[PDB]
Amino acid sequence: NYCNQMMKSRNLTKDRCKPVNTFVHESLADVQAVCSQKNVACKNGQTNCYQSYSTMSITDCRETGSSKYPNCAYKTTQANKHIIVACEGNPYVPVHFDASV
Amino acid sequence: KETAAALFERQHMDS
Repeated sequence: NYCNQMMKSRNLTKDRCKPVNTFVHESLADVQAVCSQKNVACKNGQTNCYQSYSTMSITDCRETGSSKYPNCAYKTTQANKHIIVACEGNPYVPVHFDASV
Repeated sequence: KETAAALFERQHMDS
């Protein structure tokens, strides 16, 4: 199970079961590039979010209804969608995954 | 004390 393996390997099941998380099957440089693409509002009202012009191969990991810490368990859903990330700093880089659309 | 950028990569990147 991809999500069980990746959520564990990436520390997302050690301190708590992260209920939902998205993985992006693209290069880091192509995700960092989104920070100079379409400027959009974030869910929180801040305007440091950026939407990719293109769709990207992504995987959504979501905890099952019965899952509980420490035995975290996930269902995997594939999608090809535009990403929205919050960007910050110098260099101006992704710091949060806001949504897929 | 990962930076936010480093945490984003660890949490979301799968090249």
